[PDB]
Amino acid sequence: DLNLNRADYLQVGVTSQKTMKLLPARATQKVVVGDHDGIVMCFGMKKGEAVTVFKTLPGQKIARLELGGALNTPQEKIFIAAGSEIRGFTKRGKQFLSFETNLTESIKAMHISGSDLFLSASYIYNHYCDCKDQHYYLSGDKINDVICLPVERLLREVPVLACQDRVLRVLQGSDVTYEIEVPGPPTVLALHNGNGGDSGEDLLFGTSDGKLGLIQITTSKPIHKWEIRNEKKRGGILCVDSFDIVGDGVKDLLVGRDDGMVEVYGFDNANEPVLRFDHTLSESVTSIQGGCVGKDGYDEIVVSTYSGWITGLTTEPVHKESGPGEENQEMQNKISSLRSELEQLQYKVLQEREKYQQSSPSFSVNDKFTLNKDDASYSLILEVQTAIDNVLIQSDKNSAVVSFSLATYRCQANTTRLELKIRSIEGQYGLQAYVTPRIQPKTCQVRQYHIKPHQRTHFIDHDRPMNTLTLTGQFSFSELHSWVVFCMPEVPEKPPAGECVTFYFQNTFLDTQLESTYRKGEGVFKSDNISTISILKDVLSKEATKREINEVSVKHTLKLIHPKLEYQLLLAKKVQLIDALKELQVHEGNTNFLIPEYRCILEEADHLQEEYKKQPAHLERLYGMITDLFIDKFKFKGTNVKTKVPLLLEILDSYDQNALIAFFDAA
Amino acid sequence: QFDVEFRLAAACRNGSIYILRRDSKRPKYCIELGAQPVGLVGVHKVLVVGSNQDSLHGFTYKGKRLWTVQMPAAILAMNLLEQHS
Amino acid sequence: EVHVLCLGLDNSGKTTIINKLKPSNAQSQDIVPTIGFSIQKFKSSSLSFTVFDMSGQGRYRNLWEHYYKEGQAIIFVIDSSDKLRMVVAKEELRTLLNHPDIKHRRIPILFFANKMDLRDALTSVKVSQLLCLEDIKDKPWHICASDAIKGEGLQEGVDWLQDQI
Repeated sequence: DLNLNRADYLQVGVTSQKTMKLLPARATQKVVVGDHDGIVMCFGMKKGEAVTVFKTLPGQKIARLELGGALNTPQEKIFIAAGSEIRGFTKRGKQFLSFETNLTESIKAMHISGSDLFLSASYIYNHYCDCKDQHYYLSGDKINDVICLPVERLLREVPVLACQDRVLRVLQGSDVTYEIEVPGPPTVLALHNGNGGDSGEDLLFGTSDGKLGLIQITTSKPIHKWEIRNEKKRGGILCVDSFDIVGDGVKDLLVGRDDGMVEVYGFDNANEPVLRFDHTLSESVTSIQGGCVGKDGYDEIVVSTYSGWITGLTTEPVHKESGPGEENQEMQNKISSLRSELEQLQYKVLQEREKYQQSSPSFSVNDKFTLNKDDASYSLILEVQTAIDNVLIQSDKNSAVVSFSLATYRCQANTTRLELKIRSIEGQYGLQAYVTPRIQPKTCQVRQYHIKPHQRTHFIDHDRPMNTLTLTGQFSFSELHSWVVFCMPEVPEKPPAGECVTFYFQNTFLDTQLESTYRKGEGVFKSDNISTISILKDVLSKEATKREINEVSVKHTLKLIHPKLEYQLLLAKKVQLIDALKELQVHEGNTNFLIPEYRCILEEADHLQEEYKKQPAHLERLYGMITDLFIDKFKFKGTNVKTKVPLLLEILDSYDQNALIAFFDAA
Repeated sequence: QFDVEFRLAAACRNGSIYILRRDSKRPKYCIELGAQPVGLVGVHKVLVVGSNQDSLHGFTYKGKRLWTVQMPAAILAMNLLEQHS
Repeated sequence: EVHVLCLGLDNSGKTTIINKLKPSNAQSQDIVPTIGFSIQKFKSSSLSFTVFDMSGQGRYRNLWEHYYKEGQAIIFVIDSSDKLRMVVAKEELRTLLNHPDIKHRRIPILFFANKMDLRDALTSVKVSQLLCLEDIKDKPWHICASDAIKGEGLQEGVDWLQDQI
């Protein structure tokens, strides 16, 4: 039980991930933030108003900001990395360090351990020591964050490198010692205290699927301690921090999300976490810190919001004064200030609109085209700094209305983010989205996502019936890799070095692996499904024109499918009688008469009825998958059986599984 | 039966409360209930008992139910915190 | 001159306000028990006003019922950490003000809350506005501005209470 009041502070421009920090300063600390235009600023919030300090000049988009100190001195040097170089400010507007670190594209993460500087890139990772290159690594996948264990509480510097493919490569020097496996692509990670864990060293990670962990990286192996795998708390962890807000004596875990959710985890079990307070914010949190910034003497949480609203959650009540008829006076002060500002701004912008109309805007959309694993549906999430007016969805929690015509979605009132599901079949590769904000010229920005023709994992099971398939002849390995990127959801674009790469995929609708190995001129695409290899054959032949069977595999796939169809049919059969039995329920109180069989349905009627709403889509998808399986497994032998479909449809209306397999093997 | 001169109080199955004092002293047995009094409770001057039919039980050592009903449902175990005689 | 009385809830120990409500010359670092009968001059939100002090044990909350009738000005306080011992402080105004002596004079009559830096609280007014007791209207005041021990908010209902004298 805990309550935090939402007190708002200065608003800055749109911010990236982990772009807010608190200067350690017993009184109120200072907040420092970085806008996407380069204007790094800092304030102190003396009394209600932000007393700005060294609001610098605009430049490149501030991709990361971190405060550190050379020796055990109180860390105060704030380093940013805007376009390709790391700039550094003291606790005032004096720039002292400007390391050019000439690179190709940009920086996406950086860590300052005194003089040691561990920076990331798209794929590259560098470790400098005072503008001197000392370590250089090139992962095969994009890096999300880099950290180094405390070089003081331990002796060796072991930088950890979080890759996009669900691994943490805990490398030393310029080569990986070992790799820890984690569920979901890691996005944030920070040692879980002001030191890095009492019992030596501990690394706390948070992934983009929504998952926390405490990988304890020893010299040669990790020691998993706990995990906060969630069910309802979906949303990419963009920030996490450690601070004792509850006041019990042990530091708590302040964790942010991508759907606004801010959570505090207490360790009252003395070893394991437990949720204590959660709060939604209507935007995407990008940075979280503890301490106090307003009215020293009360611990609070500072939360950087995507659009820039640097909000705080305080432990101090807001109703300080309560006399007579009343409705506080700070509300009246803020009201009057906003009144005056909006009057004068209306004057100016009306005159400028007149001048512009008589003489007659780029923005950012933090989109996230992820793939839900518990379902088979991508969950697209658009975000804009301002509010949206309408979103087109052209193809080849939400409060919006449908845009159906090609879906047009209008967003009611003043909403920034929009989450919409998209369910695509195992085939049908080929999706645009026009976003329009509520600004005056009312422009529109288009995004082009791809629905690929399988969530990638790290291991398969070779004891399954593998329906191998071999491509040979006249390839540049980069080109074959480009084909596989065209064909597979989660693969890095840059061709991995070594001219020989192997990936271990997995179908999410039902567990069937798709091991894919390939060299400079040869490729083996093993599988557990006939549909997967048929689709691969067709799409790869199409790409080329642009530029074996285990006789038991069908049995295995049908045995996989059977439980799902059985469950759907039982769903239908029970929901057919739910309401008829409910009509009998309302009389004679059900004391002695109802059969136990239907009595098992009278309780779970609610869940049955709410699953029946989604049933027909699953049934249609299963019928389509079965008919594609049948057609393809007859197509490999060289036949064309596009005509026997209606008999299969009738059989599935009956669904005699043994008669089904008989019709499969016979005709 | 906390009397300061040690007059013990006992409760009957029938719900009739007896006033059997030290060495089985003879005192009038109060029947001060309508339902079963299975709710006796010490009060720091007297012996609190609870009425069976959703009625608060108040009483002193001479039969007289000091308190009026104060409980909506059937209580099960009273107590009392700290103040004097 | 203008006195001030405060009582408080039982089983708390919430009586430590009058020391930090006193001046800076003689501030006390020990916890100040609400013994009552205090005699001092303290510069308040209107002028250098006077005070009075009492103890609230249920067994003991009757010496405050022995000094309840009098007082130049008045005083409001409560225990806003009490989730069970604040049912009993509801009747305390009807003990205090309902009495005839308090009702007769239009001086200062307000009840305020406390224990804000403690990890539970309620409405600012608390005594006359949170626990359904908004009906203190004919009493010629209102009370506000409460913290726990850090020393805030004694000038909060002051226009209704302190500067109203």
